[PDB]
Amino acid sequence: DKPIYTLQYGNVGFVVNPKTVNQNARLLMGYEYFTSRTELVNAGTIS
Amino acid sequence: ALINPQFPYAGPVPIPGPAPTETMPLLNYRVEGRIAGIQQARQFMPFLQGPHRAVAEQTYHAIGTGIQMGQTFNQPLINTQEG
Repeated sequence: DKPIYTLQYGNVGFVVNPKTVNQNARLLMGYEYFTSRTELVNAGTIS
Repeated sequence: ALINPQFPYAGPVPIPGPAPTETMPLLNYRVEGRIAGIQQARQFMPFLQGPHRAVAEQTYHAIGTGIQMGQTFNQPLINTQEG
């Protein structure tokens, strides 16, 4: 309903404060997002 | 100031004063000063004169292409009511 949209890089972050960290720990992130590409209005065909 | 008669304040510091020195002289300074090292026209900085973008706008390029092609299915004929 209110997508994370920073206008500046990193204005917003996802946070995880771990209690225990094993060897080779990592966070695998997955994102769904919208972003603008471009449109024009022309075509032709004659036969 | 108060003066009190008959003990009056001396009418001056008088002539019994001890001239202690003739060291009164400041010798004028005479000097020639030259600050002449070769100057090179340039200074290096990390950045001068830039007005950096705080946010950019979104920007884009554009394309279209294709042709006009179609597969269609139509409504059947119907009895005409009036007219």
